[PDB]
Amino acid sequence: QPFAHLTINAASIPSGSHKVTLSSWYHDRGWAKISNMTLSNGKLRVNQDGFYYLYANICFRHHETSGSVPTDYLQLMVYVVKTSIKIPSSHNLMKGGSTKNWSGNSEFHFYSINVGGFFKLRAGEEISIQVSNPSLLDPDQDATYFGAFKVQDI
Amino acid sequence: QPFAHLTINAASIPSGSHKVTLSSWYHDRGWAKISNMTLSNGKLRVNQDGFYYLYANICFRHHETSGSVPTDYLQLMVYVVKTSIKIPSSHNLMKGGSTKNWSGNSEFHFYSINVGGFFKLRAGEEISIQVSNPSLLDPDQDATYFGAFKVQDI
Amino acid sequence: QPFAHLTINAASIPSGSHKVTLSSWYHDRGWAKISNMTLSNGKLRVNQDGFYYLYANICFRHHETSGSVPTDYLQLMVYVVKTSIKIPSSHNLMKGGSTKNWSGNSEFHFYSINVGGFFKLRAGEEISIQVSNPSLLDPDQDATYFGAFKVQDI
Amino acid sequence: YLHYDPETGHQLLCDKCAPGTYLKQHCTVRRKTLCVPCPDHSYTDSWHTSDECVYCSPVCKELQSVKQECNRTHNRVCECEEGRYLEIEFCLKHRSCPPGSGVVQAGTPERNTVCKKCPDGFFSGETSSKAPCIK
Amino acid sequence: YLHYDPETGHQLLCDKCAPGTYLKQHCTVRRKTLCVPCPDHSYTDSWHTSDECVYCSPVCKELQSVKQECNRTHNRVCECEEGRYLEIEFCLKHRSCPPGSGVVQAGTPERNTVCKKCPDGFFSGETSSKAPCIK
Ligand SMILES: [Cl-]
Ligand SMILES: [Cl-]
Ligand SMILES: [Cl-]
Ligand SMILES: [Cl-]
Ligand SMILES: [Cl-]
Ligand SMILES: [Cl-]
Repeated sequence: QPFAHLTINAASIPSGSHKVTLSSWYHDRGWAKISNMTLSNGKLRVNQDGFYYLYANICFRHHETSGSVPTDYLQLMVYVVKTSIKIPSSHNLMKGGSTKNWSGNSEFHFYSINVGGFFKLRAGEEISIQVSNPSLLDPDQDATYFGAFKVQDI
Repeated sequence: QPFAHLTINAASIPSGSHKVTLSSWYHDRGWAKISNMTLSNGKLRVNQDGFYYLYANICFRHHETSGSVPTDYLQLMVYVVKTSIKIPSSHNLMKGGSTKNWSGNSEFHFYSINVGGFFKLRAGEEISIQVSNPSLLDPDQDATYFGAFKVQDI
Repeated sequence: QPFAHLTINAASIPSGSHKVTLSSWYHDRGWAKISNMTLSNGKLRVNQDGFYYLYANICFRHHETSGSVPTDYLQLMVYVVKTSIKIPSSHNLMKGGSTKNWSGNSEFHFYSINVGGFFKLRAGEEISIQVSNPSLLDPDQDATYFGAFKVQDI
Repeated sequence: YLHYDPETGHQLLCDKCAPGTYLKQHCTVRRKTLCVPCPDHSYTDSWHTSDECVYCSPVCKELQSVKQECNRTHNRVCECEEGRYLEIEFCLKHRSCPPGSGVVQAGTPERNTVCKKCPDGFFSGETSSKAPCIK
Repeated sequence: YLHYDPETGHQLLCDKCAPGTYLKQHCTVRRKTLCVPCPDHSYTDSWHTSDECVYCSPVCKELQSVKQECNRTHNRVCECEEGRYLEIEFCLKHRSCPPGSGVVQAGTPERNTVCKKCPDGFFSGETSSKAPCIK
C-alpha cells in the first residue's frame, strides 16, 4: 500500500515570519521514504484512492543573541493543507501549535508540534505543510517531518 | 472497516472551567465522517470488536480584554475516556495538555494538544472526550477533533 | 499482526536530569499490552519485519516547594530511538518537547509531549524511549506510554 | 444470585461473576459460570459479565494521600492534603476571600470554598479562607 | 456549457456542474450530467467535476466580523476589526512607528502598516500608527 515519510530539507528553508509552504523535503535518505505517492516541491500527490492517516511533527528552536529584546511574542503554528483536484480548492485538514514568549531572559528555546488525522483522499489531491516562522525550524530528520500511509479502501 | 473523525460542534460548547464532556460533534460535514460506528451526544459507540487506533486534537485560544489581570494560571487538559459495557466503569485511555499563564501582557494566546493511542475495543464500549476550560476551545474543524479507525481484529 | 502499548512503570524511574533510557514499562496490565513483540528493560524488540507506526506520549509534572527559586529553565524532551541489528547503530527516529520555565510563581506545572511516525522495521531491531528530567515524569498509564503496531509488509 | 444469558446449543440463564472476580468461562449446560479472583493490581466492585478486571488507577498525585488502598473489591482512593482540593490535575489551595468577603462554606477535599459578601452591619476586611464575617 | 468527458461503453463529453451544485451522477448516453444543489453549510464557486461540495470554513476569529455569510455559491468571508489585520491566527494591531518614524502606507485588514524614516527637514518623534511625518 501507499505511504510516505518526508523529512525537512535543511538546504531549502525560507527566512520569513508569515505563513509559508515548506516546499522542500527528502524522500530517499535516512528515515525519508515514499511508495506509490509522488512528491513535487512540498506537494505530496496522492496516486491511489483510500482512507489515509496523516501526521506531521514540527520542531522550532532559537538562540537569543547577546543583548536580546525583553519580549518576542511568536506564533508557532503548523497547518496540514489539502488541495482538491476535481475542483480548485485548498483547505486545512489539521492545525496545531501555540503562542510563545521567546524573550532574552532564557538563552535557548525549543518547541515542537504534532498533528495527526484520518482522512479520505483521492488520486490527484495534494498534501502540503504550512508553518509560521520557518526560519526557526529544526532541520533534523527526527524533528521536522510529515507523512501518510493508506489504511483502508474507499 | 469502522472509522470516525468527529469535529467539534461550535454551536454546543459549555461555558465553564472544570472538566466537562464535550457532548456535541459533527459526523457528516467537512472532514467529519463516521463508518460502522455510532455517535450520541459526544459518546462514540463501538459496533465491531477490534484493535482501534484513537487520536484527538484539541485547540485552545483566547483574547485578553483591555485591562486584564496580571496572571491567569490555567490548566489546559484533554482526557480520552472509555466506558466499558460488560461492567459499569469509566477510565482514561489517554491524557495530555499543559499549565499556562495567559496573563494580560500578551494580547492573544493559542495552544493545542494531541494524543494518540492503540487500544483494544469491544462492541458497546463508548469513547468520549473530556477537557478543562471548554469555553476557550477553538471551534474550527481543523483545530478541535477526535477520531478512531480499526486496525486489526481481536 | 504485531502490536505493543507500553505504559510507564512508576516503581522504576531514575532520579536525574540529563538524558536517560526509560528501562521499565508494563506490558500486561491496564491498557498495557504486547503481541508478537518482545520487551526487555525498556527495549521493545521487533520479531516480524514490516512497516510499523510508532507513537509515544510523555507527561511531565511538578510541584513547587514553599520558597522556590525565581526561575527553573528546564528542557523537557523525548527521543524515540531505534537500535539496528545487522550493524551496531543507534539513531533517533523522532524527537519532541519544549523548553519550560517552571519557577516558583506558579505552584503547579504540567506538560505533555506526543510524537508519531511511520517507519520500516526489521526483526532484531529494538525501540527505546529517552527523556530528560525523568524525575518529573507522570506515572499514570494514560500519561506516559509508547507503542507500536504493524501496518504493512515490506 | 444475579443472572444473564448466553447461547450456543440452546439459550440459557446463568450466574454473573461476583465482585473480586472476573468471568473466565461462560456457564455451560453442565457447568456453572466460572469466575476467577482478580489478578494483582485490579478489581471489580459489582456483579458483571466482563471477562477482565478493572485496573487500579490512577496513581496518587503529589499532595495526595492513599485513603483506601487498592483491593480486589474496590479501587484505590486518593485524597488531597488539608486545605486543598482536587482541581483537574493538582491539589490547589482553597479560595481566599478578599478584603470585604468571608467564607460561608468550608472546602471539601473534592470541592472549593464558597465565598459571599456579608450582610449589612458586617465588615470583615480580611484575606482569609478560614474566617467568616464579623459584627 | 463547459464540458469534460468520462467513459464506460464509449467515451463522450458532457456538461460540468454549475456553482451551487455538486455532481451526483455522470452523464450517460441517455441522460445529461446530474447536478444537485449543495447541502447546507457548503458551497461551490466554479464549474467543476467534484462529487462533493466544499465545506464553509473557517469560523470567524475573536475580533472578526462576517462580511459575507456562507452561500451555496461562495464561502464565508471574515474581516478583522478596524485598526487590525489578520496575522496567522489572530487580528493583531497595526504596527506603531517609533519616535522618529511616520507611517507611509495605511493598514488593510489583510496587511500590516508600512513605516519609513522621514526625509531631511522632518522630525515626527511620535509613537503613532495614524500619523505621517510633519515639517
Ligand atoms: Cl532525498
Ligand atoms: Cl519537495
Ligand atoms: Cl454533522
Ligand atoms: Cl454528538
Ligand atoms: Cl506488566
Ligand atoms: Cl521493561
